[PDB]
Amino acid sequence: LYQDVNCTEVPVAIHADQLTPTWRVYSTGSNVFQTRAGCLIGAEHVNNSYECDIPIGAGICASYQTQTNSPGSASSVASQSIIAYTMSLGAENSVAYS
Amino acid sequence: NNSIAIPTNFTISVTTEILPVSMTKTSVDCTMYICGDSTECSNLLLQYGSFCTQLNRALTGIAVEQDKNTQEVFAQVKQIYKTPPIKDFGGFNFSQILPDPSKPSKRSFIEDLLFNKVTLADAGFIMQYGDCLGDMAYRDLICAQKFNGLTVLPPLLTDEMIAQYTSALLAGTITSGWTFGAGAALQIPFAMQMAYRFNGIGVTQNVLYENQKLIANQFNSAIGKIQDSLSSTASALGKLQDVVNQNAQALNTLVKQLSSNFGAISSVLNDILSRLDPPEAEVQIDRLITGRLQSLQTYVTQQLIRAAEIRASANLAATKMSECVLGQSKRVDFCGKGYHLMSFPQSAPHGVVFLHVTYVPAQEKNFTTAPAICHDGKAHFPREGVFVSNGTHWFVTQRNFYEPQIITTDNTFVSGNCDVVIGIVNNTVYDPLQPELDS
Amino acid sequence: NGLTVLPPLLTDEMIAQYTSALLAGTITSGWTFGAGAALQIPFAMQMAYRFNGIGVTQNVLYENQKLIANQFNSAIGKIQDSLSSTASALGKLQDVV
Amino acid sequence: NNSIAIPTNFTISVTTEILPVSMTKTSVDCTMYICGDSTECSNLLLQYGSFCTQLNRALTGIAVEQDKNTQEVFAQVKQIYKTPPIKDFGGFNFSQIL
Amino acid sequence: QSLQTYVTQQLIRAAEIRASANLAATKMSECVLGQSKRVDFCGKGYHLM
Repeated sequence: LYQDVNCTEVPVAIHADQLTPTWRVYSTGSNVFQTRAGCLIGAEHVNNSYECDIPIGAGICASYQTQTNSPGSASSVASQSIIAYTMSLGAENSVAYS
Repeated sequence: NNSIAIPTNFTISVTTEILPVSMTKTSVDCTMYICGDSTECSNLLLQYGSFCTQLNRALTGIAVEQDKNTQEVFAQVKQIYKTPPIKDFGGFNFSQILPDPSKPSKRSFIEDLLFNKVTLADAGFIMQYGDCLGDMAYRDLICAQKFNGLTVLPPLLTDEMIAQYTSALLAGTITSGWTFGAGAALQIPFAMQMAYRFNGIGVTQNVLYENQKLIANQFNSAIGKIQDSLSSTASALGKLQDVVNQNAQALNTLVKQLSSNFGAISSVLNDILSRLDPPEAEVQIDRLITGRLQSLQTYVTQQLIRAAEIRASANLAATKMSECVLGQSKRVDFCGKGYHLMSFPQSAPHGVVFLHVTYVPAQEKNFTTAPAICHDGKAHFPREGVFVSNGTHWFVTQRNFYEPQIITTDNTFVSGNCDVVIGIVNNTVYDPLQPELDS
Repeated sequence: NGLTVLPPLLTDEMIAQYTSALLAGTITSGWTFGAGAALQIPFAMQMAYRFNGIGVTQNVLYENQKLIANQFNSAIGKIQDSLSSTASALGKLQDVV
Repeated sequence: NNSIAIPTNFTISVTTEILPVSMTKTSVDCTMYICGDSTECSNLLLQYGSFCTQLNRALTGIAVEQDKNTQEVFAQVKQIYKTPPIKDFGGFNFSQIL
Repeated sequence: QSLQTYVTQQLIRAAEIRASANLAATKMSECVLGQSKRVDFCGKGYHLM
């Protein structure tokens, strides 16, 4: 994680300026996207939110396995890898008040 | 010896307490601060060694404890609670302090007024104008102010999360009362929550209902007074503003100290190298590095004192939240002046705010009291409440409010004789059994 | 060398006045003045409520009221002995100074 | 399982607790302490600059907080109360401490 | 350096004094003004005043 900086000045000659509003970011889904707090390499953003594992900042936490405290089987050599996500603020609940 | 004062009316006063929780997270790098891309200066600086490594460790520990303090103060319940879509509380209106669903940002009205009460600028368009600053609007982000690598690490917890925690706690208090803090949340009407709280302070809940609606108004008006407290007093947020000002002054002073000569020929390493030869300039460079290291050590020590102050404030804030907000505290003057009824938390930039709703007598009247009553040789002591007299008749009223009632054997028991008590008086006690035997 | 000692904002007379006022309120107004407007009440009736606070029925108080007063009075005398038999009571202030 | 202890008599013990509130308010001036009416020493000392200004600010803050602590400890009631001219308390005698 | 050391010691003493004064004020609010149910906070034994 390059902190409080933008991964733009780093040497890159493989891409040509295409006149893009945001750092030529054309993704089909939740693929790695630049963050204002810092530039992270090695994790993919996920829309879903879970309990914080490794706090970083601005509510962004990183976790290795793509699940939280599973009583069952852990991670494997499969496509699952490190992810960075907005920690789930508590647990949603509803109270029947009258 | 024979005069007592009994309250005949009560008022619901509300106060505010601002408690710092955290502060700006700072970090200083030895290399850039002391040496500007010069190999010789770096080589000389590495001689000291572990000083910079321990200063960085101390700063990291300060940041970790500052984050933990905020987590403890706010993140206390794993379950997030929300208010019902229909706002019915028997007369109470928390919409002023509750988040506004219409506004895209879930910020309470109180926070909006706190932000507005500071001197802002009209030259342009007010789109965002400060998302983290402690109630001001300034120029460009830390990168603008970072000309020596004085990086400011963003806080782990965002203001939106703090506001969500405060809203959840407030909703639990309104709906679940204090049950959620002691275990699983238990829904209960708000009008029935104040009934138990009055009994907690020795006031029978019977008054509440008789003035329930009125009490609600007394509560509502109190909220309005809070707004006046902002107009008539700008020192409510004095603690947070003073802390921010002190931190900014310390950072600025540390920045200007870079230009201090410390008895050298010049305050710039490049000028010294250009005008003066390296080998003889070694002494001047060493002296400058020593001075900068001493200044950094002094700044770090001051930061340690500030961190100790902030943690001490945050521990008290968390204790109050656990006691004042989640439950009911019997400690006097701990949850605000007067008998404690409840407390509402509110987010604040690098701090927290507590609004203490309390019970305070309003009108008091004098009465003639006696230690006890002994009619037929057997004394009669009050189980609850103190005897009062208007000059002709003797009545029994509850401890913290005027509510005279006919004296009966149900509310008193027999202990001792007439002689044993000192100052005792004689009176007749209504016996429910006697009229029944007449028929 | 100019080691000026700034005088304290609060004078000992003011501290003594505050202590006397608080003590008088406690004797006369009990704990009511700290929670709002002062409410006069006989001292003998103040201990009655305090005993009930600790789970002791006030009935005992009256039966031994005078005696209790003596037990209180004698205690004050013991304080004087604490000064003669122990000079470390003010250890904190002396050590700080 | 069938034995209990019940008090048959009570005593009124009194203890004392001494708590520091404040201390002596001190102040040190850089000029006189370091330099005795010498221009060169003062000129050299002014090179450091903000050190003396921040030390004085810290001392002033210490004094302010020490005064505030005393104010909070003692100045808690705006209304000053006084004992009645007749000392009748049902047997208690506070004249020793009053 | 000596002045800085003295000022640091003064800061520690001030922190000690404020910590003592906060406890004293809490006791005054609880022990003196009201009745405290906390054990061994307002002296050994059940607190009366």
